[PDB]
Amino acid sequence: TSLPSAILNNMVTATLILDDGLAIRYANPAAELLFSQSAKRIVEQSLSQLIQHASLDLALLTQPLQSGQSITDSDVTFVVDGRPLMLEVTVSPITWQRQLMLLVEMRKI
Amino acid sequence: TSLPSAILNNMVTATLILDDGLAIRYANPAAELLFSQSAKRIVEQSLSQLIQHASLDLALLTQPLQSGQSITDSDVTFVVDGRPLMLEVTVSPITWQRQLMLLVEMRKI
Repeated sequence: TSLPSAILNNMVTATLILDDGLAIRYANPAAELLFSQSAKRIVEQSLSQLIQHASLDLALLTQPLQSGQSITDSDVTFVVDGRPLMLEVTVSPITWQRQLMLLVEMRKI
Repeated sequence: TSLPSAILNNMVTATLILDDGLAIRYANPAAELLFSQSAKRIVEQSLSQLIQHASLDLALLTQPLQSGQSITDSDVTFVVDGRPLMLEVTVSPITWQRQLMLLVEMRKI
């Protein structure tokens, strides 16, 4: 009903919120589509349950929580249920309900 | 206060909502930063007040409202207050309060 929800629900950019144990706490429709799995299904999965192999800059997982900095990797491969998804990924810190989490934005490249 | 607002406010992706006359009706902090102008300042401007010259696929402006399709152009130049910003841009339809508008997502390339 809100405009921010409407934006999240219609944007092309895939968005996930991960907690610092890498559990998925939020996904938008673009993320559902990207991972070919319902939101009911992807939420509360560990990221490693969703992605079986990753080629990435490890700083994406660490630096946002520590430096406060967004980190972008323009050459990520996530292997998902058999197939490589080639992605640009940005990870940013997001404090949600006084808890520091990771905001993950992804686009196919 | 809401999680969707928090996501919009912390994401790296610049987001604008334009009405079908190309007036800016919403911008997130990433968009404010990209255009080097406050939200109080960019909202209700015409897009052509913000950008003085554009190199783009015109379909970005038309097809979302007509076909319902998202359109992506990976080689956009927007000339803003003198300097070219080189961007990948996606435009998608978004029905807000029964009104069809354009959701514009942008990232520096």
